[PDB]
Amino acid sequence: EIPKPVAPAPDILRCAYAELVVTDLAKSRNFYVDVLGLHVSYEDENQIYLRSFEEFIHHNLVLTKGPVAALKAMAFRVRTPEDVDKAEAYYQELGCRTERRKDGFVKGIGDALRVEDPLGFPYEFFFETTHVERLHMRYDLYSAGELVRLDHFNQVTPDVPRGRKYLEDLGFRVTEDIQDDEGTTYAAWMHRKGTVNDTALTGGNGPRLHHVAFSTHEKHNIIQICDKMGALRISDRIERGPGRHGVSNAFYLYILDPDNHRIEIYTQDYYTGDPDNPTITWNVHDNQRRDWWGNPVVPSWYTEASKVLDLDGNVQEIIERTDDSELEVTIGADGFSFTRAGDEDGSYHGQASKGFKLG
Amino acid sequence: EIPKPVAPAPDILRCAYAELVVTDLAKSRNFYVDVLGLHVSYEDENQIYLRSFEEFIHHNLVLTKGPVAALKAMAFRVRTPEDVDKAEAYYQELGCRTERRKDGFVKGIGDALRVEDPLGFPYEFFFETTHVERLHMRYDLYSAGELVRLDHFNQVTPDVPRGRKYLEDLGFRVTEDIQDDEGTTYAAWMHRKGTVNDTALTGGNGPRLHHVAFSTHEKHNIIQICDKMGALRISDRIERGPGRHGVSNAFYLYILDPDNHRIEIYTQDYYTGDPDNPTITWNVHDNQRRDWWGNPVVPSWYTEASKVLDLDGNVQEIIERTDDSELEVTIGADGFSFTRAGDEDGSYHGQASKGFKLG
Amino acid sequence: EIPKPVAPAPDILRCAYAELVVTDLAKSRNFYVDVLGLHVSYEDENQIYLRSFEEFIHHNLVLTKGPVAALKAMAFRVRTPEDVDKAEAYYQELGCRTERRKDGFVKGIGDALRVEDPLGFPYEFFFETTHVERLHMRYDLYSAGELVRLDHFNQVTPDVPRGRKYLEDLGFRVTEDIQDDEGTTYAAWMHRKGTVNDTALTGGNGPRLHHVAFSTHEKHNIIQICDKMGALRISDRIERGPGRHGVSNAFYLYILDPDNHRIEIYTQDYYTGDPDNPTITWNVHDNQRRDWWGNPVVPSWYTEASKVLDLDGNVQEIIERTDDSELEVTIGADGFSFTRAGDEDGSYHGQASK
Amino acid sequence: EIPKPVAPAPDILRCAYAELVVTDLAKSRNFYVDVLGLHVSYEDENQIYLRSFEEFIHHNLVLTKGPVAALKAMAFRVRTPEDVDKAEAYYQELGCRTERRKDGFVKGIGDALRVEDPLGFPYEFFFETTHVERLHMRYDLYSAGELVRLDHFNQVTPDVPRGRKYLEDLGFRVTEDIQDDEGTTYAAWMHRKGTVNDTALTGGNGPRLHHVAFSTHEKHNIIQICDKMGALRISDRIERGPGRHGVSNAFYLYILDPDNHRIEIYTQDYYTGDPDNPTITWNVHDNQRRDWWGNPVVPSWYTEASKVLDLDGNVQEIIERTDDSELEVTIGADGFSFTRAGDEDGSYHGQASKG
Ligand SMILES: O=S(=O)(O)c1ccc(O)c(O)c1
Ligand SMILES: [Ca+2]
Ligand SMILES: [Cl-]
Ligand SMILES: [Cl-]
Ligand SMILES: [Cl-]
Ligand SMILES: [Fe+2]
Ligand SMILES: [Fe+2]
Ligand SMILES: [Fe+2]
Ligand SMILES: [Fe+2]
Repeated sequence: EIPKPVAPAPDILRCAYAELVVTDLAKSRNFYVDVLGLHVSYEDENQIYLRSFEEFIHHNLVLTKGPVAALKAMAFRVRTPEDVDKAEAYYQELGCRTERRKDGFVKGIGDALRVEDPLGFPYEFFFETTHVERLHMRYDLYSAGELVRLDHFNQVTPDVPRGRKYLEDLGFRVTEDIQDDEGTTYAAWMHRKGTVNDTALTGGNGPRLHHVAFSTHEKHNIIQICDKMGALRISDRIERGPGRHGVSNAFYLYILDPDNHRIEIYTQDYYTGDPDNPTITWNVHDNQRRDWWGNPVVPSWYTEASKVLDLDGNVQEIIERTDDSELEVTIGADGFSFTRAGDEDGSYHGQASKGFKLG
Repeated sequence: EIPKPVAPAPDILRCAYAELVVTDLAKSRNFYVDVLGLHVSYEDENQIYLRSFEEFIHHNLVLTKGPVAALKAMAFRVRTPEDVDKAEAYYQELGCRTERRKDGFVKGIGDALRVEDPLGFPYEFFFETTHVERLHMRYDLYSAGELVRLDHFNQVTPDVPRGRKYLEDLGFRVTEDIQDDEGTTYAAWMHRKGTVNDTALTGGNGPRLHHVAFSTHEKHNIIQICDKMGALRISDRIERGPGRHGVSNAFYLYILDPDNHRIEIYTQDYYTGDPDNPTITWNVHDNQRRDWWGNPVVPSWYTEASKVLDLDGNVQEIIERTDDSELEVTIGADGFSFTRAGDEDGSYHGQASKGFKLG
Repeated sequence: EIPKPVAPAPDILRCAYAELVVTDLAKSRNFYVDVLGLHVSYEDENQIYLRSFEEFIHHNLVLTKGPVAALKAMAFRVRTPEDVDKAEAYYQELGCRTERRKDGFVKGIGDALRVEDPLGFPYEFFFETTHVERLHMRYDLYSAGELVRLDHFNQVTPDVPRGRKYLEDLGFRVTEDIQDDEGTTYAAWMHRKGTVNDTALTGGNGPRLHHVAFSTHEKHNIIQICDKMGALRISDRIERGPGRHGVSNAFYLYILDPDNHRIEIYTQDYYTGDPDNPTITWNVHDNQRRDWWGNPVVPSWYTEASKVLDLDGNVQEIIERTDDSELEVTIGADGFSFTRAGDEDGSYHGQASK
Repeated sequence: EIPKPVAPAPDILRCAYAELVVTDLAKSRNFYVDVLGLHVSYEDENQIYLRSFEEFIHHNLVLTKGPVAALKAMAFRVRTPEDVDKAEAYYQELGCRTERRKDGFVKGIGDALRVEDPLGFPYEFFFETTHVERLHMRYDLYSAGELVRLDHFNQVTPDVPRGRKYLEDLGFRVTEDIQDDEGTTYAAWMHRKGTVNDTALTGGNGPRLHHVAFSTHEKHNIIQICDKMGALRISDRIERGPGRHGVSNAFYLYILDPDNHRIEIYTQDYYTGDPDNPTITWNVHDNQRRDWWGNPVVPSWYTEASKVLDLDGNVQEIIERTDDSELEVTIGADGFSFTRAGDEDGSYHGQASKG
């Protein structure tokens, strides 16, 4: 159990950026800039700094060339410079390794703290960042698939309640989760900025990074990304979707970058900023919980995720989940799901929905 | 081979309506009216007559109570009253059974000819029909999922080239097809009204009716149908999609009515009215041909289809396809598909795309 | 200037609901329910309580039958029950008239404070509210024009800087404003919940309520409201739009209810939650500031607005703006606007655009 | 009245392309290619050949550098090569001037007939055309404002009934029109391809070209064109809209190219292909007939339109309309319009709607 510090939690505003290590900078650039249309704030032979259409901070995504593709940092912006000091004291009380750089780890960020958190994830906290031209009315640049914001991260961790408790102490509030009747938790979503999530926990072997999510304005923008990937003959990099989520109610798509980092495209979740925002718990066997239309969840969604680094740049050792597997209990040979609770019509046993089993 | 008659073909305008036999009229009404929003032109204890938002003829769909669910007629409107006489002479020359009713088979249709066509399908040709209020600007009635037109039919038949030649002689032009490199045709689409299709042939045991298709204005309307089916907890009646087609380039969805009659919702195909419109042939192993995003085609899409009736109302006997099966050659045991021609990366051997196999 | 209380400001979450007095309850019901598709949370012969598709608090709009159409209260939800006590102490220190009802003024709200604020507006602060079924996935009920959230209020007041400073003291942060080179402020927008606004000030004679805004998911939903109004042959109740705003970047529409209360439909403004969110100032003569496409702003949009009531239910007296008029300086006889600053081509003099 | 030929009318498929004379080819290129995103089929120092996203024929728009901006030809494609013969005989019987070129007037068109028609318009009829890559699934190229098809032309002509009869004999069917209670016709729309129009007649001084219209897939595509024009700070080239039409029920926008040639962007009209398609007639004083939302029609929309050329490349003389003016009777000093027929409330006297 991760203790609650006496030291006050930093006031976290929102997810702000991720630094992903990539193996081939030019191929990664082709994906994030030419395919997805993100906007370059800075680049050189070592790194590409990218932002979304409506962002004013320096970036939402740093692509860093390195030997092993991995998450290097998931960064949250805090409310004041003083909250970076609060972050440092807080994680020091937790007994985590921390590293503080007054002039930042990446360009366009100032005073920053990186930590190996209690779940093995490299978190960054910062306030100071270089402002850039906010492109929100640059309709001369707007693409048919425009990514307009960074919305959230999603983390794979073996023990969801243990991680949830720690994130609650840090000020994140649970919006939705997935459980079964025998009391196992499979996933939880939690926020600071008044949307369904800023980070989320997916049960699985970890620490691994499940995905980073960007939003679009409208559903047709997500459709266009799919259409464009078809035209580029890279439909094999469309992992899952598009669909409507149960959890979050957002329209969604999952795609894979050249190093298999998973990117979610997302729109039209709901407001969660009231403190008594009603929590929603889904049964793991409800076949509308992940895709509201009942479409099957592709097995790689449950099995594959990115390595994460420690503060030395080495890959974090993975710890196996011992709680039940969502894949197994829903779409594996022993699994089951339902459309209507208690109704055998529209229920699936030992296979996925829509007539498929696991390949 | 079906000979070309000496008698002139009737001048066919478009697909106009289908008559489906249903087993429980109230259950079927709930699907087509309460779920899908079609507009009631007339109903009684035996039939429901339904039209789309932009239609001015009496109906696009007749639901007729009967003991065995089946297609009873697919009806095409012809250009003049005299074209019904032409139809009669044409099909008589083909040696087909025909039935002529000066005052119609169904309400709101006048002088009509029904025929057991050379592929065993019940076709109707008519000109005369009762005009009704055209609801195309009745935005006070417009549904978030509104079906705006009848678009096409799709027929399952064992020998696609045989049927294709007959429909070409009747004046339908093939817009797209699916073939392999060994002389097999798996499917063809053909039109009169200047869209991708008015009827289509899908290879398989037949005669059976694969689907009837209605159009929407925009892609979000199709999304809404899915969303509504989730809210009604009938997502199990979403068979396949939503997607982007390769063939037709339309955005699409397939759903199943209470008797398992398949309905396609469709939007934003392209203009085909020029007489040298380029015919697009897809290779059967191209994994973007049916779903442009490479999502797998659900096996029921290839195996399941509705019975069709003869003019006496008895079910037509099924003739087995002996040509190769699209299912088997793409997703079955010895199947193959590709993302990029000649690339092993993104190819699938003996399974479907996206991590699935046949149940 | 309105002094800052020593008493701590209540922690305001967001705009939550408006109580509008209407003269014919059935006619108003037809507009808000049958035309606009809002969801009934309670109704009787005197009041209709309505909410948007994604709401979980009891209501976003209360229609109350009364003799004179007016705004009766514009209500903000606060973070905790103790914030209602804070609001009471705060407005008492401002010297404002206050009324506290521990069981609420309207159904589905608990302990609530109403105040005649320093600008003459009836504000309510509350925490307690009856939760209802959140309809956000009830796509069986979803309209082609569905209104999904309450987004903001917009207030007409004569001195925008005076009101702005007062709202900033209450914790609202300015996101955008309209000024000229002479130093006049014509309008400001300000927020708590991390969108472009929860309330906004339009320079003019006040206190009057300019509009209440609801959001949709997508731009086609706004189109559909216009299309429906054409089908119902009430297109004369479309006042302005649909358009793209300059300020806020939102897609918008303004329509008029049966008592001439103005309702905005709005979608797709941007995130403002960071405390150093860059503030945008437009020049009043920029013809893309209000409608990005340069469509003219109809004079009624500048001149017409709803009465507001005091705590006794009487109409608040109005104070005339003495600062320059946006209408006069842009589309009046001596006004002007530009498409490109410094270019006579695409400029309009003594005249609106187009 | 224009007589009906004994000679059979050509089978016309659809509107196919327009040739527009422009004064500065580079400025026009910037508008049609960089702003609007049309696809270049061919270009040189004198001409740009452009097509829409879903087209397979060579082009939908030819921009031809010349000294006077004008319509040079509005072209319709016919069903067979023999229909170009039929067209030639038909217009010859009408007593119209004709010119036929076996190798075309512009690149990518083969055997083609141009005529000075009975209303003074330069029509082309052709079958043969060079097929190009259909870009309908090139979503790697797709713009947020993508123009997907050529939809129609709209012609300004002084006597609408006279022109209507002639187009009906030529095989166009009237889908919608605007009349009043005193026997005046102000406008008519007419088709071959099964949409609301392929060409249309707008009452006014003519011959002039009112506009050329291109389709989008969705309404948001039209909104994006407006948004982009705002970002480019050329919102003054937005003339009217966006809106919903009464006539046609399409979502629409009107913009102005660098020589003031008017382009409509259009989507989601309805199917008209049945021969008994119900004709819809609006009253000229109905304020929802042109913009369904009641937004006012700016006077320039009524007064301004492009010159057209004869077969020698000279500007056609303009004949004045003597029938009542739609502008005057609706928004002029003595004009009138209504929201609800018979209701004084929401009516407008001697001014336009919405203030
Ligand atoms: O017309 S404005 O662009 O000034 C504008 C922007 C945001 C609003 O909410 C508003 O009502 C007005
Ligand atoms: Ca082969
Ligand atoms: Cl999910
Ligand atoms: Cl398909
Ligand atoms: Cl119009
Ligand atoms: Fe996610
Ligand atoms: Fe189909
Ligand atoms: Fe507003
Ligand atoms: Fe037009």
